[PDB]
Amino acid sequence: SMNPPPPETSNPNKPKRQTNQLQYLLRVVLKTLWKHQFAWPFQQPVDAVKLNLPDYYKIIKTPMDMGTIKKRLENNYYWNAQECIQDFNTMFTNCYIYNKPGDDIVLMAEALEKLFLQKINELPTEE
Ligand SMILES: Oc1ccc(Cn2cnc(F)c2)c2cccnc12
Repeated sequence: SMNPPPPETSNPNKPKRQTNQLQYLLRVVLKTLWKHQFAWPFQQPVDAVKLNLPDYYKIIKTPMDMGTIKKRLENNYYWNAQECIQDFNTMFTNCYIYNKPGDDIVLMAEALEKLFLQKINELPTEE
């Protein structure tokens, strides 16, 4: 039930990078998803104390949220787009893992994933 430390958004011994794809992930992809009607559950780490999910972090061992992702992008925390895309997939996957099909929260994630996949279907080309 106690909340774990949120995932890092900076790390001095991790190399940082800025790429055109990563810029697009923040400017277009993340900030578009953010505004979706179903984004609000995924805009911050899950507060298992607030939401009364004392088993959340007993089940999910790689939490991830769009708020974390947003900070990581603004901080150049990622090396490449694929690293950032993998965080999105972790966030959707966590939601399917902790829940079951048909749940309102899963329908939310399912929709966001389709928009996400639509937006990353075509990324800009590297410079
Ligand atoms: O990422 C999440 C954020 C919030 C909640 C609580 N909650 C909010 N709205 C519904 F419908 C549920 C989650 C519940 C299960 C899995 N993930 C969750």
